[PDB]
Amino acid sequence: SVSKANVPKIDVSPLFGDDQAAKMRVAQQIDAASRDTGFFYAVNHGINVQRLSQKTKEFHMSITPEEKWDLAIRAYNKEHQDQVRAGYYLSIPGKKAVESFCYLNPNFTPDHPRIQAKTPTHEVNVWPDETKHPGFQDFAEQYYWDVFGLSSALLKGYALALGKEENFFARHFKPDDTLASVVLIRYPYLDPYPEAAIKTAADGTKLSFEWHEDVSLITVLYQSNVQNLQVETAAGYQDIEADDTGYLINCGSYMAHLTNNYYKAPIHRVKWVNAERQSLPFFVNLGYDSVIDPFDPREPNGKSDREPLSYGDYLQNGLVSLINKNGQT
Ligand SMILES: CC(C)[C@@H](NC(=O)[C@H](CS)NC(=O)CCC[C@H](N)C(=O)O)C(=O)O
Repeated sequence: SVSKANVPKIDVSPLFGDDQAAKMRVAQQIDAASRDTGFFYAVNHGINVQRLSQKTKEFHMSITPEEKWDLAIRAYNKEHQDQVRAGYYLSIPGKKAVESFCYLNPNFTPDHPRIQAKTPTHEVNVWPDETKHPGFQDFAEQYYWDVFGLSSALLKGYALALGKEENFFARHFKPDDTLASVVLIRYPYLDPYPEAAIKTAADGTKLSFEWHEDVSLITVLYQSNVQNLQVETAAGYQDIEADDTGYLINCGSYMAHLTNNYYKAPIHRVKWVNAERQSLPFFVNLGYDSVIDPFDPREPNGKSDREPLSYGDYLQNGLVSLINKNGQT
């Protein structure tokens, strides 16, 4: 009764190479998907997603309550006032099923200028004990750079799709200052499943996370093979099929801002499914002071009335707004 959403599988491998016409043909596919449901699967992306899933499971299934408190963000542990973004987001048995671990740019160290300056949205990552989680930090930091590289390539596609030179976005997506984050989300199997963790949509659908747009330029998402996402279209909410070999890509509201809503941030939600599974987004955020001039590709002269908005302000306010709207995760 629910229709399947059109979510094309785009071979993005040319975006890593030097064949300009082949890159334009990928860009066209990104344009079409961005103008249609707003989602596509990136395939032939080069990332070892089997290792990502296996190592994430080993971490989620071995971390203990003590370790979660010791890594917890300030929402769960008032001792950790500097941890707004990075750390552990705890479950609450009987009430809240989801739990997750967020980390930021590994280059944010105590001596990084933005850490020294105490600039908002920048934090030094927290990590579990190496002996208790051997290889996890190294795996996770390398994963950040692998998905960074895929995201760079995707941003070349989006730039070309919009009629720009290929580094239009990517030049502002940089290892030294990116505010991008990885979140390793566990959605557990639970029986009895906590009713407080289920929301009911206007159409009666049981949900684990309510409708929203993304706080990102783009979002680059791995999920294990359990169908759960739905996208709002003119025809109603439609099911996004799972594909645990690809990355699900969509635009966030900063892309909508920069393109005068030509590439919309698609509204989507997470159905409740009682199955153990993984949701592993990478949020492609620019640097704190990144302030690209909005444009309008619909207009012959390409100009837009929208005012420039620095990425850091956008991100800080967007993440608070999403918590207020859809709850602390
Ligand atoms: C829809 C999925 C991406 C996933 N949802 C999510 O990850 C939701 C909506 S995009 N994301 C957030 O809450 C924003 C996390 C931001 C992160 N702490 C950071 O500091 O950068 C889910 O499976 O629930």
